[PDB]
Amino acid sequence: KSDHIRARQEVLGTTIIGGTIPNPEDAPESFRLLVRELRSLALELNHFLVSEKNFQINRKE
Amino acid sequence: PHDTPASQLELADPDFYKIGYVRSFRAYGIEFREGPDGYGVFASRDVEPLRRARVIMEIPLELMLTISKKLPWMFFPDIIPVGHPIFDIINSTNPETDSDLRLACLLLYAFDCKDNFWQLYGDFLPSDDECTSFLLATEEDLLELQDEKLASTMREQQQRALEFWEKNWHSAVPLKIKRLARDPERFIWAMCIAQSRSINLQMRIGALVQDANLLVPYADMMNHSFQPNCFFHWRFKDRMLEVMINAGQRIRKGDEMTVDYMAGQKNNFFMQRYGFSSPVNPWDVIHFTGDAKIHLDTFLSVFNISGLPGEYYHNSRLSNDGDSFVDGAIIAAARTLPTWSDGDLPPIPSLERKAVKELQEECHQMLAEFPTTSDEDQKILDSMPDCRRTLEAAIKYRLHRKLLIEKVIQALDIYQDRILF
Amino acid sequence: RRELSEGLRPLHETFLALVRLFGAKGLATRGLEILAAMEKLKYDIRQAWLVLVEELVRSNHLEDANKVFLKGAEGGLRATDEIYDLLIEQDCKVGDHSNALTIAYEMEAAGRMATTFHFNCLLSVQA
Amino acid sequence: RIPFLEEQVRKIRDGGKLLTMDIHRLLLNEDNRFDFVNEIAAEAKQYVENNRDEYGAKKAILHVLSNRMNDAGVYRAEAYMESDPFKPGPGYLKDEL
Amino acid sequence: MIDRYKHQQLRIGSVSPQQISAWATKILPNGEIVGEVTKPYTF
Repeated sequence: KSDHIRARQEVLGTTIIGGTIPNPEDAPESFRLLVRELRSLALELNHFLVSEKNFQINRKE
Repeated sequence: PHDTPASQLELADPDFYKIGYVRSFRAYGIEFREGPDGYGVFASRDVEPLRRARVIMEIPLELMLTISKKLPWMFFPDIIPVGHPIFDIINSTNPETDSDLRLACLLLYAFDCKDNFWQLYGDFLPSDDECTSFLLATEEDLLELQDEKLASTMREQQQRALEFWEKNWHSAVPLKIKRLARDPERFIWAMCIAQSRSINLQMRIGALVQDANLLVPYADMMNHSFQPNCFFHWRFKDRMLEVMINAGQRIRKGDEMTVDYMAGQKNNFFMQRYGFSSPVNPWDVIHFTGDAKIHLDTFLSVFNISGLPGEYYHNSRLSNDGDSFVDGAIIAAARTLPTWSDGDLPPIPSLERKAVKELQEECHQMLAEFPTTSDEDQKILDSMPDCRRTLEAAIKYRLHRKLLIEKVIQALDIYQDRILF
Repeated sequence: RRELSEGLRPLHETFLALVRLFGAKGLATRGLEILAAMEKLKYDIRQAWLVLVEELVRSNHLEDANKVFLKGAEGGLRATDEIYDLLIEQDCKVGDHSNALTIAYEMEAAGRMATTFHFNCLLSVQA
Repeated sequence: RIPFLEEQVRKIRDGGKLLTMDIHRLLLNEDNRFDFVNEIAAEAKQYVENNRDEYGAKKAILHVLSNRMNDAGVYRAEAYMESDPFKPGPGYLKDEL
Repeated sequence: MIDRYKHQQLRIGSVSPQQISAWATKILPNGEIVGEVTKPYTF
């Protein structure tokens, strides 16, 4: 409903067609902005997910 | 009219249900009928195969009588007052073996307490004449069984009950205690009702999960089967017991609703607790000390028994041609007969023939040792229709044991013919 | 092939030995194929499925064994306690956490619940 | 039988109070409410994925719930949907003050 | 029961001079680097 650009544009379509709406995985813009602002004061924030099954670490953008 | 199992029987008084209905007992899709055997529960509607379970009866906690299995003794409907003399009698019982005695005492108190469902319901329970429990059996009946070991156990049990009455119902007892069991036959009726009608389940009342022994009204009218239509479930929130139809089973009108009392047990136990015996007890044992062994896998194949050893069932789709010979007893047979199964090497046909005869020999010996033949027994049973109920039971135990030995002979022979196509 | 052509529906034991042999030899797909036929001719396949999986482990082809079990599980076929245990232990000794947790989760859904044995094995790969 | 309860019974069925009673029965079989909400949501999704065009005035969540009740023996209409027997004509709207 | 396990983490840290560069650098088809802005002009 607020601030996820890709996701927002899809829901209007699912509804007109009659489909189901998936749960979003990417971050909202609000979060992306914070990272950019911090990277402006020379600090870095990263989000990683560690897979339970194989132990791999993946960096979400 | 349509032929249904229920048709033969007659409907019970309206009052069986009413007494319960005023309290919150509800029954759905069910009736209740009476017959010579006693009350039984039948169906009144058709249910198609179903996705999840359906409730047939809901019985509230207050109607029931219950005691916990472990040592701090907690009675959930809580009829007994603090300081009453009955607790001392209940407390002085071995925690592990006697729960029957504790339950008996509670039932007797209930009959003396006002406004307790049991005062009203007990009128519907079996009398001394109509109960099959062997605690109430004479020397003669015990003799007719023809088994030394069952007979002995029963006498030890009869004595245990008398001893309790003498020890606790002595002369100096306060009258509140005395009134409950003035004569010794009353204690015995109570132990008989407890053993025959008790159910063990795990119950959660509030946040306490405990395991208990309980006497529950209206659910005792179900009968045993080893291929059961229904089961028992505790619904915690409304504090009720639910009797429920198993998922996936078609039930047609006029059918009998059944539950399974104990699982995995032989006919000797059913007689000690319930005075009932079954021609087909899938788990019964006939003992052969004879050396010979037939091969296992083939046995299963000829008679289409499929499954793991623990669970054997007849696949009926494989048996396109309508067969009937295979029943509980052939399954029982599989487990009992000594068998050899090695690797994958196929059995030698002549080699096994030796085994079949040697095994049958043992069966003939067994049948002979008994005083009378199977046909003779039916005659005694048919001769007197009205007789002490315990006596008909004893004769029927005999007929049943013999009949299973006979079935095995018939079956081992059929193996022979089919080994060689 | 001949018997099949004759038209007789084969006896159960025969199919079984085939599975045992095929299993030794890692012929997983082929073994799986036999099972499908057993089903078409109205037979209970639970007993056989266990045999294929068991042997494959003794014959050192674990990867396929895991794959056979999982396919079976989806169908709804239940499993013996001993089999579940073998697969969880063996996988952890080689090092495969992924397969092991999937199997543990399935034991649970079917009904058996974990004990300290199962956890200890899992922890070995985790530490 | 109390003599004059007819209107109240018509209204309870018509109002949608039936649904409320049903939700309660069904939650008397469950320890965690949160899980039951998740189970019902999943069933509804399967139903809409399989036949998309049935739904829109018939709601999937309602269908899952009616189906549960009918399986257990209480007759409920499909998706708790009831027609207005007395509507004057097409394009006419009831004023439910 | 075996818990369903999810592990997620967030890490904060000061950054090296080489990184700040990589955040803003591209090499074109000419092979020429772009990214540093020198002039103060806006539009």
